[PDB]
Amino acid sequence: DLRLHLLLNTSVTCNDGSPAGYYLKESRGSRRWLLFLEGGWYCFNRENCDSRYDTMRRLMSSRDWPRTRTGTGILSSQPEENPYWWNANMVFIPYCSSDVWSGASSKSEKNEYAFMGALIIQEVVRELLGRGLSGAKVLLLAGSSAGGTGVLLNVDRVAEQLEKLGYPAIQVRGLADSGWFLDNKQYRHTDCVDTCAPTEAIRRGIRYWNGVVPERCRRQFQEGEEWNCFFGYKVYPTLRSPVFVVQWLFDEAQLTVDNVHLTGQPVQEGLRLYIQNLGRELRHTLKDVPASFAPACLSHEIIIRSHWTDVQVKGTSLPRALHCWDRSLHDTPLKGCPVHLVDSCPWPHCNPSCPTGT
Ligand SMILES: *[C@@H]1O[C@H](CO)[C@@H](O)[C@H](O)[C@H]1NC(C)=O
Ligand SMILES: O=C1CC[C@@H]2Cc3ccccc3N12
Repeated sequence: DLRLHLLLNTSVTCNDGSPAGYYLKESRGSRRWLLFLEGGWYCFNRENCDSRYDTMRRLMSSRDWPRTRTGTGILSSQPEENPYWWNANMVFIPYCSSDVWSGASSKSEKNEYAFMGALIIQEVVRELLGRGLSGAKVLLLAGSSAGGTGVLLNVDRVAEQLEKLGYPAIQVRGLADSGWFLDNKQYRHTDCVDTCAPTEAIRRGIRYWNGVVPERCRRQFQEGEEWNCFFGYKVYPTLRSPVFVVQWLFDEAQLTVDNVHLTGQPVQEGLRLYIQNLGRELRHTLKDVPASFAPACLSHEIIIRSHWTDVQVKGTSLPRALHCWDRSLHDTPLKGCPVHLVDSCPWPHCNPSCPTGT
């Protein structure tokens, strides 16, 4: 159980102006800190944000947040469920800014909603320093789905923040789960009334949120093209902090934005080739990502699932791969302790350890 703390700086808010916050479970005499970013899509204009406020309000507001949450998967404190970091200080940061953790805009006369995801992360880090983060040796910024993309957008800013605050000894690293998306062609193509492909949706989102992206990526793509930095394979090479990338080869959210709706009906040749080419393109974008875990499964998110230990690539689980990553970052590859684990087989569930969906 992680306990809720609403941000003392009440200028840093969820979409509706309620204070943002974080759930914390301390582990004294651990110098490891895990800050996890929740996911859950985004909204990018007044109408679809209003709709999200009606039926996904916990993703836009802290008014109804429970005072505790149970840590699961990598946020679990039992070794049985979390072989990797069970003894770490655990932080769960609710996603209530609907901006892929990129926003830096307050609710005001001109803005019905606040989009402060980038400032929320910075304020959580700042307020944690007085609760023991000042003594940290590693801060792993992790996240799933939109939170995984949020890791990529924010990990170097957390590193810069701690350096400017006087804590250059804290090693900041990133763990991006299910946030590595492709701006590929859709299987069936809509224009953009709502139908809005992620590239166009993000482009409008950045203007609506006052979204911010990592500085080196911003300098490459420049004014008007920042939406590019929301795509993992474009932003990752600009990053300096070590980042472990977890991505299903056949991610369900990727297939959704590709207008692929798998029906149980038989898969025709056109769709078969589309799905196989998606897996191949994902694999290709991970070729030069040394720390990665990419199983050939049709699924979405891994790291806060209670059975996240079950999936294996080439016989190595994700908790083991992350442990090997830890060893590789000690101050040359490790015998039998791999960190680059990308499936090569070409169809969902060709890996027998894939989640069953049960
Ligand atoms: C609260 O957060 C805002 C946004 O980051 C910042 O400008 C302001 O200085 C903060 N206030 C305090 C008292 O730290
Ligand atoms: O989070 C999510 C849900 C799936 C979409 C695709 C995408 C591209 C860039 C950033 C975020 C997201 N998506």
